[PDB]
Amino acid sequence: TTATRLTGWGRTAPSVANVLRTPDAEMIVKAVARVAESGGGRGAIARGLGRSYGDNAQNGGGLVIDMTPLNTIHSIDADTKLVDIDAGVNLDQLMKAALPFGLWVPVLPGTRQVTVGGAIACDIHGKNHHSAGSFGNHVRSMDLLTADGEIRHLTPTGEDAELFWATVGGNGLTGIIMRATIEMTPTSTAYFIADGDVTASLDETIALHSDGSEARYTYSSAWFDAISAPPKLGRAAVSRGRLATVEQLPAKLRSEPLKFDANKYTFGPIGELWYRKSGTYRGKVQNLTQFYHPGFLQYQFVIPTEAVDEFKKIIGVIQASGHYSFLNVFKLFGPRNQAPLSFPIPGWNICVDFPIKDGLGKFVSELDRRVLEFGGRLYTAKDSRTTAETFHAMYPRVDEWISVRRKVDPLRVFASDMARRLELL
Ligand SMILES: Cc1cc2nc3c(=O)[nH]c(=O)nc-3n(C[C@H](O)[C@H](O)[C@H](O)COP(=O)(O)OP(=O)(O)OC[C@H]3O[C@@H](n4cnc5c(N)ncnc54)[C@H](O)[C@@H]3O)c2cc1C
Ligand SMILES: O=[NH+]c1cc(C(F)(F)F)cc2c(=O)nc(N3CCN(S(=O)(=O)C4CCCCC4)CC3)sc12
Repeated sequence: TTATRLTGWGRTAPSVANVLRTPDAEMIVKAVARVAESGGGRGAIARGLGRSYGDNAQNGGGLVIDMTPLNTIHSIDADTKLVDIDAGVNLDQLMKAALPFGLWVPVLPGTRQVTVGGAIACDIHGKNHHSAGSFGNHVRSMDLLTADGEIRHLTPTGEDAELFWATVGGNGLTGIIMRATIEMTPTSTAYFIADGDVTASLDETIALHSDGSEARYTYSSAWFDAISAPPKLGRAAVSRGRLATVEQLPAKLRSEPLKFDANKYTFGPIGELWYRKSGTYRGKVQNLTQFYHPGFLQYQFVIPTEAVDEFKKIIGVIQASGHYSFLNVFKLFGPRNQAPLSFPIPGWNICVDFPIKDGLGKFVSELDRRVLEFGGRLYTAKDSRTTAETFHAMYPRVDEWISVRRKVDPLRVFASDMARRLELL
């Protein structure tokens, strides 16, 4: 145990906590039993690799259990497609161990430096959400250490389904996920076949994503112009694809198919042509880094699908705001799952990255308001400054969730800055 100052990736909202770090699960079981006996008393919260920007993995004046020591891969099985892994396993470790079995991590986020625990607790998503859903959809079982000190073996359709789906996306506030079983996606290669497309306006970007062409791709995302004024506003470089088969690989690659490996023109018409040519293509074979991985306030929201005029209004609001975001990711989500606090819903999702400067705070509070008004929501993994009232209206099943949480932790053994800020205890 060590008094430490914790922050999310965005290095904001620091608090000091007693960070327990042990590879012995039993010591984690005791640590919880010591907290549950001494009242709530600021409680405890699990931490993974600290990739949430927010305050969901910190607990000012309480216990923070570092789960990364507990990183044993117990088994992988290519016939069942199941991996059995401790919660502190990360998706890069997992991805590399699973490939020799013909198995693919079913949901990968923009970084592979996240733990399995954090992937479940934030119910993370990726470029294949419209074809695969989020991470919780592929969990077949997890062992949850609850406030009573018992370890419950939960399944998605068992008798404890309710607690299972409260843990999916429950930012650790139902207990510590010790271990889980995931169903992987079968693959014969570590490569993608990608199609690329460049649009010139927001209206075209929208139109490309509503042709029906998204149904031909399992992975899809886009880089998104949020600075340029209309008509350029919302032009995008779209990148869509599928996991390749061995047959579609070049000869050089079919022997190890599963192995993991002019500036004055830029803003002128010649730059426009180059960007469009380089960004337009078909059938390009790419490994994971090339396909998936090509001071600040990180902000992410989704607008339900039908509300397209509303989504266009929000992009216009951002462009006229005087806050310039260069690194913006756009994607059309597909169906949601049954976790009450799961962030993804079918509709228009986008991430923006704002330089911290005067007026930004108040401008993002207004963004919150328009996002809420238009039926959307923010992502806890990206947030540390929204209000409980805003969050509770964005998430109309919160009360349903809070009820489950109070049954399993009546003494508030599990707690985080986020839970206090967002009124989730
Ligand atoms: C560069 C970057 C790109 C990202 N891209 C994406 C993306 O494409 N899609 C997406 O959905 N997210 C994305 N994220 C967010 C990230 O995937 C999530 O925040 C994820 O939860 C981080 O995992 P972690 O192990 O770092 O968890 P932490 O940040 O350490 O913790 C996050 C939450 O998980 C809980 N938790 C962790 N381990 C356990 C456990 N064993 N038991 C119970 N609760 C636990 C914590 O209590 C906390 O509530 C990105 C983040 C960054 C920095
Ligand atoms: O956040 N919302 C997202 C939503 C999706 C979705 F919807 F498709 F699923 C996908 C992604 C993704 O795939 N990757 C992301 N990253 C964030 C930061 N960086 S960086 O910009 O590359 C780098 C920063 C510092 C130096 C300069 C460049 C690394 C990657 S975010 C993201």
